[PDB]
Amino acid sequence: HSVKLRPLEREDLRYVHQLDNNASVMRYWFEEPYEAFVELSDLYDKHIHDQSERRFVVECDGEKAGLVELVEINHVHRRAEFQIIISPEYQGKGLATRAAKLAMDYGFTVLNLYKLYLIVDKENEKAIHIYRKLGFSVEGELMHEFFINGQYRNAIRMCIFQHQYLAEHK
Amino acid sequence: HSVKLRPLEREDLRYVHQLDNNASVMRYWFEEPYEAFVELSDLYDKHIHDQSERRFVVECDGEKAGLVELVEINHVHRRAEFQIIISPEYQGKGLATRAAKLAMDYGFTVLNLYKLYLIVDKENEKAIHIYRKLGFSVEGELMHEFFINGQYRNAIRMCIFQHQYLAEHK
Amino acid sequence: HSVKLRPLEREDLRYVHQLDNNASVMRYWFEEPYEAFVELSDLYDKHIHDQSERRFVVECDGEKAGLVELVEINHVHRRAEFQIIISPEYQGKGLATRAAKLAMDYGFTVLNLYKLYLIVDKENEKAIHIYRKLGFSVEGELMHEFFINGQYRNAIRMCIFQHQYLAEHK
Amino acid sequence: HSVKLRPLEREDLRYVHQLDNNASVMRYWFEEPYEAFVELSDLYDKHIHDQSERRFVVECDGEKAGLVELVEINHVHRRAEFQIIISPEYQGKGLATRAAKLAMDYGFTVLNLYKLYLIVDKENEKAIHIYRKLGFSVEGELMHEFFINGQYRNAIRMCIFQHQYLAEHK
Amino acid sequence: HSVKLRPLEREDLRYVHQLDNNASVMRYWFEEPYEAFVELSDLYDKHIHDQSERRFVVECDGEKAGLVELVEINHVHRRAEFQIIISPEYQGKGLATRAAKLAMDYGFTVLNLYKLYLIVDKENEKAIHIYRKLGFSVEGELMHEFFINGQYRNAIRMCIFQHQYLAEHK
Amino acid sequence: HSVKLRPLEREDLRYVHQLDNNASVMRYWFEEPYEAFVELSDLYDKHIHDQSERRFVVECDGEKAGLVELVEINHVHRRAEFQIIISPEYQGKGLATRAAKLAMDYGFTVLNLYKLYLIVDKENEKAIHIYRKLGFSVEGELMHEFFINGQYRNAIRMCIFQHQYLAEHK
Amino acid sequence: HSVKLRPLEREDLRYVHQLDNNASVMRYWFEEPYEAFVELSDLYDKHIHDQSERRFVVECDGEKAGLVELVEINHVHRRAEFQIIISPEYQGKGLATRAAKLAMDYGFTVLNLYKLYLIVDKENEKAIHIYRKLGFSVEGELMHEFFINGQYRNAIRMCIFQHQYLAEHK
Amino acid sequence: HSVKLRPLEREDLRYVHQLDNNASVMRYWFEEPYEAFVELSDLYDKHIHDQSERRFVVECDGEKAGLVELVEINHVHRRAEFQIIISPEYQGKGLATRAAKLAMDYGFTVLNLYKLYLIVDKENEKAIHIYRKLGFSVEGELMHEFFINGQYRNAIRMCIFQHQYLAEHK
Amino acid sequence: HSVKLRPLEREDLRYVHQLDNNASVMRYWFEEPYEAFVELSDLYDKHIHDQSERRFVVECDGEKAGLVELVEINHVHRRAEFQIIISPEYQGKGLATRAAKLAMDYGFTVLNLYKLYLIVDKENEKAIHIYRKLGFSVEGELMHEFFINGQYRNAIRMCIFQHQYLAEHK
Amino acid sequence: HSVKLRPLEREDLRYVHQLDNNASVMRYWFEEPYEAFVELSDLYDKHIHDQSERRFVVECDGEKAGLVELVEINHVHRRAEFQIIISPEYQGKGLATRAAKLAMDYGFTVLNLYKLYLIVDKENEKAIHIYRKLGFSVEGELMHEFFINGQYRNAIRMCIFQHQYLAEHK
Amino acid sequence: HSVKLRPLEREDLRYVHQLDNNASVMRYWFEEPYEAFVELSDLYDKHIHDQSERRFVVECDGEKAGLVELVEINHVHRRAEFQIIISPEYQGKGLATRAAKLAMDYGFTVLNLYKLYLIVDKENEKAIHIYRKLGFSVEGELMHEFFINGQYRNAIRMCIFQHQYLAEHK
Amino acid sequence: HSVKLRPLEREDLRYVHQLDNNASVMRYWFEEPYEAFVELSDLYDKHIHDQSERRFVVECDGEKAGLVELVEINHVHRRAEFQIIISPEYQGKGLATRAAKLAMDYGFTVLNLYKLYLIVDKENEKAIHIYRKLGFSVEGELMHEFFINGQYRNAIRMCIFQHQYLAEHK
Repeated sequence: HSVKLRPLEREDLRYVHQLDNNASVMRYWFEEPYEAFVELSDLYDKHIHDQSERRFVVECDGEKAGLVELVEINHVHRRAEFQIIISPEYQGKGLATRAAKLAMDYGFTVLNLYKLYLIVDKENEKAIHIYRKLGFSVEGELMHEFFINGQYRNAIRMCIFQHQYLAEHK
Repeated sequence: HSVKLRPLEREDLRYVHQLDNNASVMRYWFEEPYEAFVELSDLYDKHIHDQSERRFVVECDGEKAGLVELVEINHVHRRAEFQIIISPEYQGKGLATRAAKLAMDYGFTVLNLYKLYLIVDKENEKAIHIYRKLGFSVEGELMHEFFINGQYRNAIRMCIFQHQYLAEHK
Repeated sequence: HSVKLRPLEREDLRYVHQLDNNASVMRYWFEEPYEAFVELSDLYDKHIHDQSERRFVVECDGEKAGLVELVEINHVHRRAEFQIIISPEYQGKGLATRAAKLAMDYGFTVLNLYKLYLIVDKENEKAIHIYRKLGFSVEGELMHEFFINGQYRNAIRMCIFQHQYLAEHK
Repeated sequence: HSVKLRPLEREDLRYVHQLDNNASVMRYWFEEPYEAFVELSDLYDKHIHDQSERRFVVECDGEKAGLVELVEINHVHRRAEFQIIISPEYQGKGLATRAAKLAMDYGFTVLNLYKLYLIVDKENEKAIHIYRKLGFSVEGELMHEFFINGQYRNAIRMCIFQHQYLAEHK
Repeated sequence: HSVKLRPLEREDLRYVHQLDNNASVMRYWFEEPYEAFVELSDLYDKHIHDQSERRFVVECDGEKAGLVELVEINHVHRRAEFQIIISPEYQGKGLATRAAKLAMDYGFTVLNLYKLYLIVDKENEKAIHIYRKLGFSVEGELMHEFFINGQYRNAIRMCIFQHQYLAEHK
Repeated sequence: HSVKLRPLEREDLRYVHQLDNNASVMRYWFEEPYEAFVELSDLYDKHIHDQSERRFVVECDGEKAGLVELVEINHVHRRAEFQIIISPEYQGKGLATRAAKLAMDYGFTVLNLYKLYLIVDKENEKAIHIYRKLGFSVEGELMHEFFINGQYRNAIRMCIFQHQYLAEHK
Repeated sequence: HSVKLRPLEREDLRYVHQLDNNASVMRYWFEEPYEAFVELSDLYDKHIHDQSERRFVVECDGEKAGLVELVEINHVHRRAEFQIIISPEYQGKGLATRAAKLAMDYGFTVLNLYKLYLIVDKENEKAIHIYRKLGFSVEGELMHEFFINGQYRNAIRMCIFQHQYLAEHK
Repeated sequence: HSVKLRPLEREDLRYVHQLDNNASVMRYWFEEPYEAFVELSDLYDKHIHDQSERRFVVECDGEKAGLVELVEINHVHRRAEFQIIISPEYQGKGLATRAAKLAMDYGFTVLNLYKLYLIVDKENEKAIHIYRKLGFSVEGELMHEFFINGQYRNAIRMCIFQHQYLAEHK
Repeated sequence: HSVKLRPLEREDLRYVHQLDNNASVMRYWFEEPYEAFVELSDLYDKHIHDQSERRFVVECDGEKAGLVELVEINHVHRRAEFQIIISPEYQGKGLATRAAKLAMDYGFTVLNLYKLYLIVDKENEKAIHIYRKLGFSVEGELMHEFFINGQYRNAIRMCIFQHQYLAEHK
Repeated sequence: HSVKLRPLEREDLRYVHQLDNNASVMRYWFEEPYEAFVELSDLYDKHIHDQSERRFVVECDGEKAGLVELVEINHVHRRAEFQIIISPEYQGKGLATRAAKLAMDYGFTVLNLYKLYLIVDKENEKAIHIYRKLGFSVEGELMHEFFINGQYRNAIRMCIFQHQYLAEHK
Repeated sequence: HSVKLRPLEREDLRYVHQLDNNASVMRYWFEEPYEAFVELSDLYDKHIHDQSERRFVVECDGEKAGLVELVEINHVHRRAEFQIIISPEYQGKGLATRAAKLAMDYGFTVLNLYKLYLIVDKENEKAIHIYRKLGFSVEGELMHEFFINGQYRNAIRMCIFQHQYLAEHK
Repeated sequence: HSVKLRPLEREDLRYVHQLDNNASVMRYWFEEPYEAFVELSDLYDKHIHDQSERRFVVECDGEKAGLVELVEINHVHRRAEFQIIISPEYQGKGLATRAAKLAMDYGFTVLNLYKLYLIVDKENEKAIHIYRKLGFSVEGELMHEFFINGQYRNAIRMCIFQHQYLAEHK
C-alpha cells in the first residue's frame, strides 16, 4: 500500500542485474537483455557524478519492486526522458502508475524540468493507457526505431509539461 | 559545380570554430552558439576513435562550404541521425540537397544503415521541403523540444529508409 | 544534557546519508534530496583537505543528534556560511540553539572570523526565531533564489559580526 | 559604433592578465589584484569544460574593449551571476550598457535562465545607475562583505527576471 | 530439462579455467590448451566493455553445462563467429543442439545479425552433424589452418543467414 | 624499372591518408573509406611494437607507388594475411606482381611462415589473375562477407604454402 | 616510573586523534582543535619519508602518555623546533620534564643539532618554569602571534644549545 | 623616480636566477647562494597555486630593480613574513623603503592581514634602521639562528601591526 | 604412476619459493639460490602475458613434484630452451624422463617449435644420460659459462628437433 | 645447533622493526635508531628489485636470531659491504662467527665477489676480534666518520679477498 | 687510418636505421631486416638506463663506419656477447679487426669481464678467420639456430678469456 | 687570471658529456668512461631536487674550465665527498688548487659540514700533492678498490675538518 522512491545504491545492483537479464522485461526498455555484473558495476561507478541522470529504486512497503530512471536530463532545454519497470511479481497491483507519478513529481517539482517524455512500443496498449490517463499526449510515432526479438518495432513518443502536471495535482 | 564529402580534419577546426560561433547558423542545429576553440579542439580529440559518429566537410570545387555529420550511429538498430550546414556564402546554390544525398549515400551504402533521420525546426519550411523531395516522411512533431532564442520550438523528426534510397538512386 | 561538536567522520557518513535523502529536512538547506551513498563518499573524500569548510557532528549525551557546518570560509574577507540541522527524533529540546552557539563560538573564537552569515527560508519561522535570539540581523531578501518542491522560494540572508558575538560572550 | 560578444579564447589571455593586475578595475569585482600569467593560464585550462560559466570578450569595432561573464550558472534554480569590466581607455562611450544587455540577452534567450543577479559596491553609483536604467532591482545589502583597499565595503545585490527582460525587449 | 543462456560472469571463471586446460576440448576450438587463472582473469577484465563479443554460460536445470559465444561481432557487415562447448560430464543429452539454437536465436533476433559463421575441424563429424541439422551450409575449407597436436589440420567454414533462420523459427 | 619494399614510416602517413580516403581503392580492401589523419596517426603509434604485422611502402624508382602489408601474423600456426594496393597513377605497369612476390618472399624467407592467404572480391578478376599466375589457389568463397558500396559482396579466400613458394623460386 | 620515547606508528593514530580534538590540549600547541581521522591519516602517510620531522609517542610504564615531536629540522643551520604534550590524565607526575629531556637528548645526541627552540604562551608560567630549569633561555616575545579561543596571545620563544645540553648532562 | 610592485612572472625567472646566485645579495635572506635554473623553474611551477605566498618584482621607471615577497601568509592568525631585495645597481636610491611601504600596503590593505614581520641580520644596522623608521619594533633576537658564511648569526625579528599602518598612511 | 603437466598458478608460488631457495637444486639451473617471495610474486605478475614462456607444475598422482619451463620461445626461428626440476623427495622415481617427454611434446606438438635445447653442467652425467637416451645430441660445450658455488663450470648445450621427436613417438 | 641464511621476507619485517628501534644495537650499524613500521615497509618494497643488495635472516635451529646483509654490491669492481647483527637474546653462542662465514661464503662463492669489506666502531672489540679470526685485514681508519650518541666516532674499515677466502675453505 | 669507439647517441639513429633495413648487412646479426624509425627510437629510449648493454659507433677518421655492441652483459658470471658491423663502404680496410680489439679492450679492461663471446654464421669463413687470429676458439656449433633467408643456418659460438687478452696486449 | 664556481646548469651538459667520455680524465674519478647524452640528461633531471649534492662548473675568466662537485652530502654526520676535474687544455695553470679551495670554502662556510673527504688514485701524486699542500690528510688506503683500465688500483682516502679549514683561512 505505501510506495516510495529512493536512489539506486551500489548494494542494489544485484537486483538490477536480474532485471537487466530478463528478456521479457528488457524488451520494454528496448534494452538488449545481456549484462555481466562487472559491466553493470563498472558503469554505475562511471556515472556516480553524472548530473544528467537520476536512477531510483521503487519500494512497495519497504520491498524492492521496480526501477524508475530519469535520463538525458538537459537543463538548458529543461527536459529529460522518463522510464520505468515493475518487477514481474509486483505487476498488476497499481504500481506503474503510482511510481510514474512520483517520477514526474521529481522531474517537475525537484529537478525544475519543463518537459518529460518517454518512448513505448506501439503494441504496448496497457502502458499507453497509463500515460494517456496521466495526461501525456503523443508527439511522435517512430517507425521501425528498434529491432527487438526478431523484427522492427514502432515506438510511440509521449510527453507532458510542468505547468500541466502542476495544475493537475496542486 | 563539383561537390564532395571528406572527413573533418584537425586542420579544419578553425573554419568550424567560426561557424560554431554564428548564432544564425547554429540555431539550425539547436546548438548553443558559444565555443572557445580550445573546447572544440579538445572534444574533437576526445572523439577521434568514436565509432558512433562521422564528421564531414562539404567541399564545392575544392573549397570548404559546409559540414555534414552522421551521429548516434547505432548498429544494432541500424540507424543514425544526420545534420547539415551550408556556410552562409554558399547558400542559394543547391548544395544542401547535394550534401544530403552524399550523406544518405554514405550511411546507406557504406555504413549499411537501415534508417536515417533528422530534426528540423517546424518553422524551417525551406529545408522541410528539401527532405520531402528526397523521400523523407515526417514521423514526429517534437513539441517545445528546444529553447532557442527566447522561446521554445518545435522540431520535425523526418526519416528515410535504406530500401527507399537504394531502390531509387540505383 | 551534555552537548558538543566533533568533526564529521567517515564512520558518520551513513548517518549523513539518511538525512540527505530526507526531503522534509533537505528542503531547508535548499538541497536536492537525492544522494547515493557512493556520491556522498567520493565527495567527502574529495573534500578532506579542503580548508574552506568545517563539518561537524552535533552530539547530545554522546549519541549524535544533528549536523552543523561552516562552509565558504573566506579568510581574506574573514567570513563563512553557517548551516545547521537537528535530526527529527532530536528536535524540540533546545538543541539547535545550543549547537548554533557552539558553531558561532567556533567560527568567532577559533577561525578568527569577522562575519558569519546564513540563508533561511522566509517561511521558516522557527529557524528565524532561533537566529534572532542568537543576535543575527537580516541583511537581504533573495527573491526566488531557489526552486523547491514546485515553486520558487524566497531566501533570507542573515548575518552577525565578531564584535557582536565577542562583546556578548565572556 | 559596433558592439559584439565572443568567447574568451586562449589567445585573449594576455589582455585579461593586464586587466586582472589593474587595481582600480579589480576593486570593482571584489577580486585581489594579483595574477601571474601562468596562474590565469592554468585556471583557464582547468575550466574549459566547466559548463557552469561562460566568459566573453567585449568587442567594439573589432577591438578588445572589455569582459563580460556569466558565472555560477545553476540550472536547477535557473540562475547565474553577471559581471562586466570595460577597459579604462574604452570607458565613458556607452559600452557597459550595450555589453550588459548583450549578456543579459544571452542568459535569458540562450541559457534559458530565470534570474540573473549581480553584486556592486554601494558607492559605485555609475554602475548602479546603469543596472537600474537596465531593469535590475536592489534585493540586498551585504554589510561588510568585502575588505577592499584598506576597509570593509558594502555590496548591493541586484537582480532581474526572464519575464521582465523578455517583456521589455520583444 | 530446462536449458537457457546467461552472460559469462566473473564467478564463472574457475569453471572456464578447467575447460581451458582441458586439451581434448580445447583442440576443437583450435586453442592452445594452456591458461593460468591470472591470465584468464586479466583478459576477462580487459574485455568487459568490448562490444564485439558476447560470452554465455549454458545452463541445464540451473547447473552449468557448457559455454557458447559470439565473437568478432561486426555490425557494419552484420556478422559474428559462433563457438560452443559442452562440458564432458554433460555431453550426449541434446545440449549442444539446444544451446546452439539459443545462440543462433540471440545473434539473429537480438543482435540483428545478417550472417553467422563458424569454424570446425573437418574430422569433427558429430559437430558437423549438429550444424547441418541446424541449417548451416559449408562455404569454405581452410587448408592447414591450424597446427594442432602434431600436425596441420583442415578447417571447415560453415555459415547461415538471417532469412534462413527467421523463415524457419516463428 | 626498379622495385623495392621498405617499412611504413611515420613520415609516409600523409601518403597513406590519401589512399585510405580513396573509395575506389578502399573497396578492394573491404575497408570503410573514411579516415581522419589523427586517427591514422594514433593507430600507427598504437601498433609500433605490434609484432603481429609488418607494413611496407612499395617504391618504384625511389617513388611511393603503393602499399603491401602482412597482418595477423600468427606464429604458432605460422600464417599471415597479405594485402596490397598500387596507387592509381602507378597501376597497369606490372608493379602489383612485383610487390606481391617481394612480400611473399618476405613472409616465406624472413618471417618463416608456413601459409600466406588473402581475401579478394569475387569480381576483381585482375587481382585474381595476378594471384593465380603467382601460385595462389582458391580455398573458399565467403558468401556475403562484406557489405560494400550498396550491396553484399563475395570474397574469395586464396592461399599459398612455403614449400610451394620456395620450390618455385630456388 | 620508567619513561621512554618511541616512533609514532600508524596504529597510534587513534590516540593522536583524540588529543588533536581536545581544545584545552591543542591550544598549548597553538593548533586549531579540529581533525577528522582521514585528514590525520592522509597527512601522516604523506610525511612518512619527510626527513625534517620526528614524531614520538611518550610511554610511561608501557602506557601511551603523550606526544613529543621535533619539526622543521633544518640541517644546514642545524636546528629544529621541539613540542610536547602529556595526556590530561598523565599530567602533574613529572612527565613533561622527563620527556623533554629525552627529546633534547635525541635532538643533540642523535640528530646532531646545534639549537633547539620552542614556542610557549606567555601565560603558561608552569611550562616556562620547566624550560628555564632545563637551561632554555628566552630569545623572543612574539606579540599577538596567535589568535586562540577568542583573542591574540603572545608567544615566548625559548632555546638551548648542543654544547650546553651536553656539558650539563655528561 | 617611479616605483611599483607586480607579480613575479615566468619571464622574470632569469633575472631572479642571477640574483639567487649572488652570495652578497643572498646572505640578506639567509639563503644558500646556489641555484640551478631548472630548480628555480620547477619550484616556481610547483607554487603557482600556492595561496600562502605572493612574489613581486620591484620596478623603478619600468625597469626591474629587485624583489619583494610575502611568505608564510597565515590567514587564521592574520600574519605573513615579508622580505625584500634591491639589486646591487639600484641600491642607494631609497628603493627599499619605497618597496617595504608597497609591501605593507599590500598585506595590510589587500590581504587583510593583522601582523607583518621580517627577519634581519643583527649586524644589518642600515635596514634595521629603515624599519624602526617605518614603525616596526623588535620582538626577538634570534640567536645563532643561521649559519652564514662561516659563522652563526643573530637575526632580529621585527614586526608592525595593521592598526599602526592604516592609521598612519590614511 | 600417473604424471602430468599443468600451468604454474599464483597459488603455486609458495612451492616454487622453497625450490628457488634450495642451493642444491638451484645450482642445476645455474640460478642464484636467493629469492624473496615478493620478488618471485612481482615477477610472475609481470610475465603473465609474456608469450615467450610457459611455466608448468609437474604432478605425480595429483602431487606437486617438480617444475618444467619452456623459455626464450622464439617463433621466427621456431625454438625455445627447456629446463626441469624434480623436488628432492620425488627424485630417482623416473620423473625427470617422463616430465621431459611431456615438455618436448608441448614444444613440438602444441607450440609448433622446430628446435629444443637445454643447458647442463658437464659433470651432470646423470642428466646427460636422460637426454642422450631421449635423442638430444650435443651442439656445444661452453667453457666456464657460469660461476657456481665457488668456481667456473662448463655447460653442455644439447638439442633435438621436431621431425625427430615426431618420428620417434608417432 | 643448525644455522643457515634465508632472504629477508616481508613477514620478517616486524622482527626487523624491533631491532631498528633498539639503540644499543643500531649504534654499531651507525644507523639512526628511529623507524616507523610504515617507513620500513615502503623502503623494503622500494628495494625488492634492487640487485645491489642481499638481505638475509640468520636462523638458529629455525627460530631467527639475527640479520646479515651484503649491500653496495658493485660487480664491475666486484665488491660489497658486509653488516651483521645478532639479536641480544641470541648473543654469546658463536652465532655471529657462523653467520658471518655463511655470508662470506655467499658473497665469495655465489656472487663471485673479489672484495668484501666492512665498517666497525674502533671501540667494538668483540666484533673486531670476530673479524680478525675470520681473516679480515684493517685497510683504513675513518676519522670522525659518524656522530653517534653525543660524539664523533672513529670507524675501522676492514676487508678480505676472494683468494684469501677460497684458499682457506675447501 | 684513425679508428675509435664512442657511445651510440640519439643523433646517430638515422644512420643505424639505414643499416638496420639492409638485408645483406643484417643477415650477419641474424636480425630481421625490418625497422620503422619510430620503433628504433623507442627501443633506444627504453634502454637508456639498461646496464646490461653498451652500444658504440665505430669511427674512422671522424667518420661513422659501423657499430659495435656488447650485450647480455652478465656481471655475476662476468661475461658478455659482442657483435660488430662495418658499413658496406668501409669494408676491405681492416676496420672489423680494429673494432673487435677495441671492443675486447672495452669489456676486458673497463668492464672487468672474464669471458667475451660471439656468434657467427658457419658459412662466414672470413670473420671466423678474423677471430681465430684474435685468440678466440670455437665452443659450439649451433645447429639450425637461425632461420635466415629461406633456410636454417648454423652459428659458430666463439669465445676468448680476459687472461688471454690481458696477457697478450700488455 | 679570474676563477669562479657556478652551478651545473642544463645548458652546460654537452660540456660535461665530452669530459665524461674522455677516458684519461674519467679514470681519475674511477668512473666508467661511457655516457650517452640522453643518459647524462635524464640523470641530471632526476637529481635536480636532490639536496645530497651540489655540482659546479669551474670558470676561468668567464670560460668553462672544469668541474667540482660535492656529493653524498650527509647532514647528520655533517660530511660530504669532494671531486674535481680540470679540463686538459686548462691544466697546469694552477686552477685545480683554486677551485678546490673555492669548493672547500663552500662545504665549510655555506653547507656547514664538519668533514670533507676525497678518494685519489695512489699513483696520482700531482693531485695528492695539491690536496696535501691544501690541508688534507691521508686516512686510509683502500686496497684494490677499483678495477680501472685493466687492473685493480688502490685508492687513498684523504680528509680535512671545518675547524682546520676555518683556522687556516680566517
